[PDB]
Amino acid sequence: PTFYRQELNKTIWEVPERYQNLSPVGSSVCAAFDTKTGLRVAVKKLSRPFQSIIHAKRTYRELRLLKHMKHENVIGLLDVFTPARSLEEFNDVYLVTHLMGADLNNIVKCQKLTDDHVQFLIYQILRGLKYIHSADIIHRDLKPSNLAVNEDCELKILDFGLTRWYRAPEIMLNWMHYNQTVDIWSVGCIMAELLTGRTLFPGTDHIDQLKLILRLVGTPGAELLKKISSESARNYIQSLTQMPKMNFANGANPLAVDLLEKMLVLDSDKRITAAQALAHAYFAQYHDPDDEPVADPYDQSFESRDLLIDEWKSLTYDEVISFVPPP
Ligand SMILES: O=C(NCCN1CCOCC1)c1ccc2c(c1)C(=O)c1ccc(Nc3ccc(F)c(NC(=O)c4ccccc4)c3)cc1CC2
Ligand SMILES: CCCCCCCCO[C@@H]1O[C@H](CO)[C@@H](O)[C@H](O)[C@H]1O
Ligand SMILES: CCCCCCCCO[C@@H]1O[C@H](CO)[C@@H](O)[C@H](O)[C@H]1O
Repeated sequence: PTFYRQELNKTIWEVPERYQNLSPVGSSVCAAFDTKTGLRVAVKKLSRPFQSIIHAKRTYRELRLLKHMKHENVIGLLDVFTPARSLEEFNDVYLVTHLMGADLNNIVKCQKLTDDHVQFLIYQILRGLKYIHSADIIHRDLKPSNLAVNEDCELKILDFGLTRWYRAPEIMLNWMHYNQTVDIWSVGCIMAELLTGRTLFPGTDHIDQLKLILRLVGTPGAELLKKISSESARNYIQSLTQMPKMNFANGANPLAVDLLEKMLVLDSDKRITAAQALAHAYFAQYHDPDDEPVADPYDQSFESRDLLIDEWKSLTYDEVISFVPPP
């Protein structure tokens, strides 16, 4: 197609004519109208995609991830393009996705949602996670600003498989062997916040974050302590004034409360999974076991490769070129 060129976010964006009305939304992404499909779309121009091995692999990962994900509650690739006509001139990558029009913070505006609205919202998050997790992909930094939401409150998860208020405690402690339920922790934090209008653990800093979590969920149990090898870390922990798991309750729906108690567990092996959460009574209104799909297997064999820049770049080119838009 025919491209045109335009100054946006401090650079020259060169895009096909189909895409019009480009205007910045954030850290880079523009909102636009795809005149060809009649959809509002987000167009993301990658910064310095092939600068280094690390940038190149990250560019490739993003494209691979977005190509793979085909689910209503997960952002997916509507188009990818480049101004370049060949490999050698290939230096820019643009990704095009649905434009939802707001993130979850924009929907909450520090206000309590009704229990029914929380249901619908959390349901969709979990439905997206089941899918993501079924491909052995973990978000790791799930939060309201990564959840894109339209007027109808249909929700899509952004930026999976790559501010500490939604983070699993083990990630903050650089545990290194993360299980999928790190995202579940995040889910409970978001859920509590939808229901109260207030951040569940608004830590002032790293150590304060861990403190607020400890105070609510209580000090680590015996089984959990068994799984920590450092004597000094156990020493610290068990020398603290010992601390009960406070009552989560304290007019919320008791089913919400129960679900939250099963998400917000220090021990990640004991947290409820996305699929178990979707079957929890809290979601009786929305749960449909025959429309909570899994993903096709995802070829992640690239993650373990150490390749040269030119190969990362060529692999990316090849994916731009093979790209087939959805229905
Ligand atoms: O339309 C918005 N307008 C803001 C200005 N106002 C105008 C009108 O009034 C209200 C809004 C708006 C405001 C906020 C948001 C979106 C849109 C949104 O749809 C939206 C859509 C996409 C997006 N990010 C995005 C875009 C393209 C991508 F390729 C990615 N990449 C990833 O998600 C990703 C996935 C896997 C690995 C790595 C990255 C992410 C980020 C947002 C941010 C939330
Ligand atoms: C504030 C201090 C509490 C930190 C306790 C974190 C417990 C995390 O849970 C742990 O997750 C690891 C996966 O990352 C698993 O390997 C361990 O089996 C599991 O116990
Ligand atoms: C207030 C925060 C103090 C909590 C101390 C947690 C330190 C956990 O340390 C973790 O233990 C795991 C199992 O032994 C190891 O696999 C990880 O390498 C290590 O990070």
